[PDB]
Amino acid sequence: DRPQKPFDKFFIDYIGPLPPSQGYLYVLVVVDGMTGFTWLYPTKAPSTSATVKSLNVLTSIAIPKVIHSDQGAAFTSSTFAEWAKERGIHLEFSTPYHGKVERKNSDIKRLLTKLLVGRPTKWYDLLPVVQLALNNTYSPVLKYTPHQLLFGIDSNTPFANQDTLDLTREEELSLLQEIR
Amino acid sequence: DRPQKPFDKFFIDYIGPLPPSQGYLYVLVVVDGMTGFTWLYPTKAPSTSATVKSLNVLTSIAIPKVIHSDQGAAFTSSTFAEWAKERGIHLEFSTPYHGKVERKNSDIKRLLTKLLVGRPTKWYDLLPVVQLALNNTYSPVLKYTPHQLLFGIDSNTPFANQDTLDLTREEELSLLQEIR
Amino acid sequence: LDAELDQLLQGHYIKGYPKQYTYFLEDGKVKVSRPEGVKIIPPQSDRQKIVLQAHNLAHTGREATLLKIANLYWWPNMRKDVVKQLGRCQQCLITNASNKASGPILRPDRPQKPFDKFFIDYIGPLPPSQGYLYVLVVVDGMTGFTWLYPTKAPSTSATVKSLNVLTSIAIPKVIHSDQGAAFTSSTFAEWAKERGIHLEFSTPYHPQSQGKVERKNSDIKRLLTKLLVGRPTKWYDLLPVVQLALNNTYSPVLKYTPHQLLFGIDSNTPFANQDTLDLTREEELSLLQEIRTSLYHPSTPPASSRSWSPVVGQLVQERVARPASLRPRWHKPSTVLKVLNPRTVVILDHLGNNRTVSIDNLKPTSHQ
Amino acid sequence: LDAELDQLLQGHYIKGYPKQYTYFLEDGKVKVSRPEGVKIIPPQSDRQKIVLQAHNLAHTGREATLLKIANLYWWPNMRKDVVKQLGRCQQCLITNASNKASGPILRPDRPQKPFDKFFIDYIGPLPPSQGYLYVLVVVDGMTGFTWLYPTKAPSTSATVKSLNVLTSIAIPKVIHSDQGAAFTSSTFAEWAKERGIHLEFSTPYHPQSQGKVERKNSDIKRLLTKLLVGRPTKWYDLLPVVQLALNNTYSPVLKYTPHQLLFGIDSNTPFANQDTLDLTREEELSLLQEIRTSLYHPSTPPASSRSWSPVVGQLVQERVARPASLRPRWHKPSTVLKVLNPRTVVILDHLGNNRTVSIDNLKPTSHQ
DNA sequence: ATTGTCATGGAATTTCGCA
DNA sequence: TGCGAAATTCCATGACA
DNA sequence: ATTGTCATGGAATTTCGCA
DNA sequence: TGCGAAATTCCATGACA
Ligand SMILES: CCN1C[C@H](C)n2c(c(O)c3c(=O)n(Cc4ccc(F)c(Cl)c4)nc(C(=O)NC)c32)C1=O
Ligand SMILES: CCN1C[C@H](C)n2c(c(O)c3c(=O)n(Cc4ccc(F)c(Cl)c4)nc(C(=O)NC)c32)C1=O
Ligand SMILES: [Mg+2]
Ligand SMILES: [Mg+2]
Ligand SMILES: [Mg+2]
Ligand SMILES: [Mg+2]
Ligand SMILES: [Mg+2]
Ligand SMILES: [Mg+2]
Ligand SMILES: [N+]
Ligand SMILES: [N+]
Ligand SMILES: [Zn+2]
Ligand SMILES: [Zn+2]
Repeated sequence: DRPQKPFDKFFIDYIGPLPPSQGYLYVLVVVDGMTGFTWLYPTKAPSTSATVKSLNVLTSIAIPKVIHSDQGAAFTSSTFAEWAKERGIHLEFSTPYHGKVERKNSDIKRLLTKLLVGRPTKWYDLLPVVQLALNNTYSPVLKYTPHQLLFGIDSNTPFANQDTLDLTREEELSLLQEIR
Repeated sequence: DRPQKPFDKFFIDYIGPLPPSQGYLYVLVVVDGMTGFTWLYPTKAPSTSATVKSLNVLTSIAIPKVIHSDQGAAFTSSTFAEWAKERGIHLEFSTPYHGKVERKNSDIKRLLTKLLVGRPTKWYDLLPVVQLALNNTYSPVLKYTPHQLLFGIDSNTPFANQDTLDLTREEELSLLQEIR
Repeated sequence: LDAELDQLLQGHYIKGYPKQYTYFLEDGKVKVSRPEGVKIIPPQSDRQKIVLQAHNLAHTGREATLLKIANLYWWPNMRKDVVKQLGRCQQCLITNASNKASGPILRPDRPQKPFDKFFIDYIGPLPPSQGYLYVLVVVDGMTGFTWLYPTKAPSTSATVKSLNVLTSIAIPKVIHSDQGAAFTSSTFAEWAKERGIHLEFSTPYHPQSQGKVERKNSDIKRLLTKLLVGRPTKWYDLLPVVQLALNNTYSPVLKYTPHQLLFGIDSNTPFANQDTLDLTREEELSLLQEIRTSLYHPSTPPASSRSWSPVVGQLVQERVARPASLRPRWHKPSTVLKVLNPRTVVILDHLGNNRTVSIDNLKPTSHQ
Repeated sequence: LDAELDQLLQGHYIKGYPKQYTYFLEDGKVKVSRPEGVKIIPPQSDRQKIVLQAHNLAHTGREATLLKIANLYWWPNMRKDVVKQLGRCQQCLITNASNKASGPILRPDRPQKPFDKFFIDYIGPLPPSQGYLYVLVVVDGMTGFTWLYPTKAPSTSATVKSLNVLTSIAIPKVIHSDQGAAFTSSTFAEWAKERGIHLEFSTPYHPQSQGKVERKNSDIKRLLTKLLVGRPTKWYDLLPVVQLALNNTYSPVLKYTPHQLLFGIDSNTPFANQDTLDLTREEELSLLQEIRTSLYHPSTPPASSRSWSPVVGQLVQERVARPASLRPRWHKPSTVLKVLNPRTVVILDHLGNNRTVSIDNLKPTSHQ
């Protein structure tokens, strides 16, 4: 067996609906398995079409050997399958209804949730800093950040301020207000 | 004493009024003394102004040391004198009321007169061929044509057909008709 | 094909496949253990499609194509198959740049006499002056003596008006021009024939061929520029001044002014030369003929190390003259019919017309 | 003056006037019998006006001026007086061409790491596609890896939108550009500062300084051209294709694709390289660091035989950037303050501002 | 069927003036 | 028959849409 | 205050395959 | 230990408004 590598497997998934930001409602999350690198793309819908536009941008930078998703409608569509086949990408689905990637995905949700309070509407502008944070975050399991693993160098934006990521009593109270 | 040279003396004079050709009535005749070369310029008037426009063209090609004319109004004007002085040309007038040049001038009149019958109105167009004829005409006194003397070479248009230059009985009769 | 790779697997020798490596079967594909690693030997009838796929990724040339292919495959003489494709890629052949220089320029003999050859050309559009926009520039080949005429348009009609005035002085044997509309019109051709003047044209889009007049245009603009510094650009009134100034300026290499070469004596202009004041005109004209034959003549320079030379029957490509955005800079290949001289050729274009053309507007089609 | 020429006439010796010739008076003018003929010796206080009159005929340089003067006059050291005037003719100094080449180009060190330096530049306008007219091109200096963004305008606003997307991946230390309006706006400068990116600008009108990106623009247009042959020029949809194609193309001199230099491993693209399939990522990243430090570096070429080099305090002239018709191609003289390196200088212009400038846009003012 | 050219000013080389 | 300096010649550089 | 670059295909040079 | 031919390297040429 060969050691795991960048571009071996991209894990994709949707987050939303979110409070509309610049007419966008979802975030397509793309995470490289081996490095834990994250790419985020805002969409208007979890449709095959929006997935296809967004991945088209990413795969003009790097192409994964395999994409892995749950059985979301967008990903199980025959259009998406033709798309992947064109590009020589094998598609992989987890079975319906059931740690590196999973911890990453959890951080993304938790980090968004933290920043879309007091400003549930300005997230579109924040996506680039969200990614830089995610990608320059120390990995407990491996010595390195994802940036380090993907490029083989130190980054120019190190996030030394590993934050709380937890909601304070103010944020807690007025996140309960936003849905009341 | 130095041998005579091109540009030593230009002999200038007017011919006209002529039958209007393209709104022109006169011909300014310029003849180099030494070579017998001829330059012709059509004017609307024997005025200092038309003389000045025309010579301005010629003296942008060569400048004579001396211009010689009769005491025509155009040539004795103080404007024309200022013009000549600017250019460092000495002006020379024959006295009022009285052979190389003279024979040349005579040919010009005789040659025009010959060609402005049957077509007293198309002379403007003819000026260039008139000059080529004059300038590539054998000189009895010297071995050479004026072209030869001015440029030191044979010309590409030799006028082997030295013509009659005299009026036939037809031309004679219908030159008498034109002024009747 | 699959025939040849059967022989190879059992241990036979085939020409081109070095016997000293281990050739095996794996996943239904023939492989070989090469110093760089294991590579697949595709069947011969597969090889074209592989080279094409590699080339088409970015339309790469020989080595960039080879390096992709060599990532997965080995066979005998890969670059031969690489080159064979590159020479058949229409897009590559008409888009890529040349990388071979033309041969060294010719230096034609100076015309022997004033009026043997005139070179003529337009300058402009310049800024409007007295409602004129262009200059007609006429340069006698032997002397350098130059006539200047302002025009509103680089038109035959204006050219004819102008030359009618100049030819009053003398008729030239030949007039040489570039292929601008004014000079190639039949109205012009008639005018020339009327007077037994022969028209000679440059190869298209090659102003060097008219080098004498083109080089005079530079001096004309240079003097006009100096004279106009800090004033509005009203040049019309200055044309005659420039004409006279230049015709009476010395060429340091020749030690003569165009005027001197034309007339053999200065006219009444500043700093006129007095050296022949005591000779007769006849003696002066005699010394002039001597000066005219003994002028400096430059010799053709050394060839660059990677110049090419046209051979009859060779595939060559004309440079596109006014390439639009994102369009190839070279026409389709064509064939050298005649080699008029080492810098000029006649080509049959594919259409197929005969085109007389400058080697500088050709490149030799790569990969035969 | 008239004092000195009195001494000379009676037969004394004066410095510079060779004693061995016969100096006489005639028409109230001092003359001398020179091998070429009799020439007038103007008084010293006459000599300037004479040189000026000669020069002004056609604004001629040294020898063409001298040859006119020598037609009538002789004095001692004429060319010294000739040169003295030429160096004071404002029109000549700002119109004439240079005839000295710049020193040989520098080859700066490759940036050491991806994201150390970005070079960026606009291409266009191209023909409209999907209502876009330009490309923003970003090229990482170490890898050659390139990002392409279509824009409707070469504007800051579009540049900021584009870099906001790219900087999602990584923030670069420095971004290098030319002085186009989009990159020199303060809106841009703020954007850069916000993120601790340092802006670096080329000397004006010197695209060589950005050679990496400029050279990528060529490949971008070349591939777009090949792909569009015989179709309408709808390029917008092809931009991502071109991006991926180029980033995965081998440089034959380097033997690596920009992608390889950036990632150390090919992604799932045709003919991907398999050589590190058995190394761990850690081993792969280690070998990548080795490759990155040992890439070919070109060395500065030999100097041309007539190059010049800027010295502090020297008079030099900036090239005019967009000279109008019949206007000089050079600005007024100015002074070299600092020599940043043999190809870049700071000049004090006469106004007098400090201008950082490329030696290629300078000529050294002639005749001191 | 046609084809580079030549002003320019430092540097290199030759000539001059004098002995 | 040789020196220093002035004159002349050499020639790369660049621009003619 | 900043700085040329590099794909390309014949030609030149080195290496390979075999003895 | 040297041959012929294939591979690889060299590098001038040209184009990036
Ligand atoms: C339309 C017919 N026509 C064709 C082309 C347009 N053309 C015409 C011209 O007069 C010139 C011209 O003067 N120069 C300037 C130039 C450049 C380099 C040199 F070496 C030299 Cl001796 C001169 N260039 C071109 C040209 O070919 N540009 C691409 C040109 C012409 O009239
Ligand atoms: C307005 C700010 N601005 C200034 C100038 C206009 N500029 C800008 C560019 O991007 C380029 C450009 O790409 N090229 C092409 C070129 C030519 C020769 C070379 F060696 C390389 Cl490396 C590139 N030329 C110019 C230019 O200076 N033309 C005279 C240019 C720019 O944006
Ligand atoms: Mg999901
Ligand atoms: Mg009279
Ligand atoms: Mg033309
Ligand atoms: Mg032209
Ligand atoms: Mg630019
Ligand atoms: Mg550019
Ligand atoms: N010739
Ligand atoms: N450097
Ligand atoms: Zn191709
Ligand atoms: Zn001047």
